[PDB]
Amino acid sequence: ASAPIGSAISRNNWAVTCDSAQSGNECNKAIDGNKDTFWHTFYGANGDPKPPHTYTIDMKTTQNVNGLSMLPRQDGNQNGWIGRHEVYLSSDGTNWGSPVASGSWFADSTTKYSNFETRPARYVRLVAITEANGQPWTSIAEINVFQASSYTAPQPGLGRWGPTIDLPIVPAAAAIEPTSGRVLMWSSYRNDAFGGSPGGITLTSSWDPSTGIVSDRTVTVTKHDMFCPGISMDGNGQIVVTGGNDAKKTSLYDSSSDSWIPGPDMQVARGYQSSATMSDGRVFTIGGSWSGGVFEKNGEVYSPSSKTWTSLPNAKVNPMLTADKQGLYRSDNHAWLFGWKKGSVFQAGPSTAMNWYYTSGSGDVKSAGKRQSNRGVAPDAMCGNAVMYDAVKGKILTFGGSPDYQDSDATTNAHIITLGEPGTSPNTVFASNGLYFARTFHTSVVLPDGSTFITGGQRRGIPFEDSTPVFTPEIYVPEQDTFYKQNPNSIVRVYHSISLLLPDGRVFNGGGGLCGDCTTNHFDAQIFTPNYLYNSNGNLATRPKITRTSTQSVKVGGRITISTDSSISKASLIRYGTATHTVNTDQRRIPLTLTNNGGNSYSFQVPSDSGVALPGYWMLFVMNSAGVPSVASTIRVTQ
Ligand SMILES: [Ca+2]
Repeated sequence: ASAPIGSAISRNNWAVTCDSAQSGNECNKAIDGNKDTFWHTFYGANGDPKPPHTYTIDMKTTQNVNGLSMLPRQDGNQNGWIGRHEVYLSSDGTNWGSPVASGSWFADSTTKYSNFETRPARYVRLVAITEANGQPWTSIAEINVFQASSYTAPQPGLGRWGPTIDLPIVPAAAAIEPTSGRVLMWSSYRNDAFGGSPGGITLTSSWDPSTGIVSDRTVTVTKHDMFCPGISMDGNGQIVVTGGNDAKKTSLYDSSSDSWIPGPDMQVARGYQSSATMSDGRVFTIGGSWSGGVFEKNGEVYSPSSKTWTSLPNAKVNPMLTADKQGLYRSDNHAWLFGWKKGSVFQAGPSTAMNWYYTSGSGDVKSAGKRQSNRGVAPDAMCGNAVMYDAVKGKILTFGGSPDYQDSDATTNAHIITLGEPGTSPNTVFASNGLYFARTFHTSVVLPDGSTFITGGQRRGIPFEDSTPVFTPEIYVPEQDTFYKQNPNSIVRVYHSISLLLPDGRVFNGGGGLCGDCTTNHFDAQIFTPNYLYNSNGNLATRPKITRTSTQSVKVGGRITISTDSSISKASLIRYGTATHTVNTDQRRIPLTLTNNGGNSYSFQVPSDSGVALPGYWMLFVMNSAGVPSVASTIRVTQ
């Protein structure tokens, strides 16, 4: 199931209008409180006018609206289930603006929701763009509109949440498809559940930022239910998805062909492992006792060139195990892995002990000391996040999490780890005064300006429960060693939530739940627009444009020349992200050293070390003197 975030508005004095309504299925049948009566558009005698079909509500007075629900006809007939849709709000009934929510609802008879940030409105409109099975009709048994108990205007300077993207699945895993710019998402064998899976199938969904279209695809070719997996983008531009509900399987997602390709089985069955792309484009993984068995699962390595997984049994998992009360089932999960110099992989946590992993021969592991500071030794931080915001300087920001996977209080702990050469123990210090809000199951992304956006989570880890939620995101600004609260959202994002950086410099945050008949499934995402995209006006800022790039593909150590429509102060490369269960081993940022050629022509060299400039797809962002970033130019980095 799911739930509204607000309280149902009394509909006593509502006036409603529909684009058309069959006699006996009048527009007002969707507001009579009777689940056995429904509105239905013209059919048979009246013709079958195709969608879009429209439901418009006049609530007579201004309400602090934060959602709607739509109950499909309950008579066992599928005709008129709403697929693609948009929700609009208005204070006048003529000027509707842009949708507050849009997307696609799953094809079934369950209550559907649009949950979105509070906005005072008197009128509400639901546009049914398509029928879920491609038929001409729209039907609705009951429509409700929900209110918050109050409204406060967002604070100037602190970003903005919205719109909502409605989805047919809970996006418990996600990736940017870098060649298309779309957001790829998946759940499990069902849109809302993983329990009871027979394996072999994954429901996926994509959202296209350019069109706003949400589509879906069932993936069976790879014989893989990809819930609870490792995820890495390899050097050959393929998303490598490992294990989970089918513990030994590898699925490959190829962005260029928009297709899934079977990969080699892993040597060890794994679930909840982290995998990390390496300096040579291969993918390393270790741990993962959620599935495939509970035992010591040492490293192994995937080669995109030979299409093999090779065991690295001497890359020992033991030194990175947390002291989780549930034991090995949890203690080898979600390692904070980062590909680094010369085929090495740094493991920054969640265990107190940090480690260097080595991929030559049959593998190795070397202690890198304890994550700590003058505040003391950092405790185990399961589902804490780790973000490499300056790969050139080896800088990793770590934060949050709890000593045990669940039933454990999260902390505000945050550290800066500074990587040097593999085999050396990195310096670690505390980050500012730590997080504003203790959280676990939170998610995070590095932004073009090197700040880290941190969102959602809860104070006490209770998977599938939306309790002790944190609604206020934070941004860490490294130059200031300071965290800043941002404007809060209204949708709980805890266990099974994701965040990814979008090519437009905004953040896509969604998911949470995946517990079947629970009411805590969130079939949606929201956009966060950082303050750097706004003028002091409160209007969206004018963005610099990248008018030319010398190339779209570059070797590490190589140069790129660009032209812009205005003078550029700073530039960065951000590697495209993948996300599930708090883990994102693909994102990282390289600040670029610009040569000014004059006439708004600029050059830069990609770092020569592929342990820094990890091969794969990257976003190029340029920022004007006002600190406003361009939209991303896509750059493939090769060896
Ligand atoms: Ca009804």
